Amino acid sequence: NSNICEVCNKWGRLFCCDTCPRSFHEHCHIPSVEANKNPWSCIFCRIKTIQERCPESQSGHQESEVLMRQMLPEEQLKCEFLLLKVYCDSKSCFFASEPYYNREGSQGPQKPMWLNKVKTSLNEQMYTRVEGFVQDMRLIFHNHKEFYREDKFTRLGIQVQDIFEKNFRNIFAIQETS
Ligand SMILES: [Zn+2]
Ligand SMILES: [Zn+2]
Ligand SMILES: [Zn+2]
Repeated sequence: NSNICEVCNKWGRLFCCDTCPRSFHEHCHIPSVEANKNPWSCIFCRIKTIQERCPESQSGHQESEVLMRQMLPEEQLKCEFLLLKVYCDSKSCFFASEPYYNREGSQGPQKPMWLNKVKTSLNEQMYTRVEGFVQDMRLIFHNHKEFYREDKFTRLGIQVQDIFEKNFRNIFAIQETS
């Protein structure tokens, strides 16, 4: 196994996957690393299994169909994994915890959103369709862009949105287009 957390790239109290070399902090893994379970397989491994069980699941899909899917166990897991891929980028720090808004010439968003709130909502099974999860993720970056206006800090929202969207297209096998 690796000697650093796959998510945050720090050492510490690490749980090791039994089927690949990755390791995790308890609350860095999504879902949080399970109490017992020997062997234990990490979310990367569980996603790879889904793909292997149904190779056709990698054929192209339309986004509109993916969004309307109900949050059955496999879609729950895919959302968890997509959330985790965003936390994997260090720039996710800016979007993890509850924001506050007090900048001359700007007004805060009507509906604040942040990664830890999405993580709690997934954990509590609050989303009934993929669309709910995706809407809240895209809302994080849209709120940021609107609030920061012409400040160059707006770019952080563009950057982490790009990581979200690339991973969304990969995990849900969105049909490639020009
Ligand atoms: Zn970690
Ligand atoms: Zn693994
Ligand atoms: Zn199949």
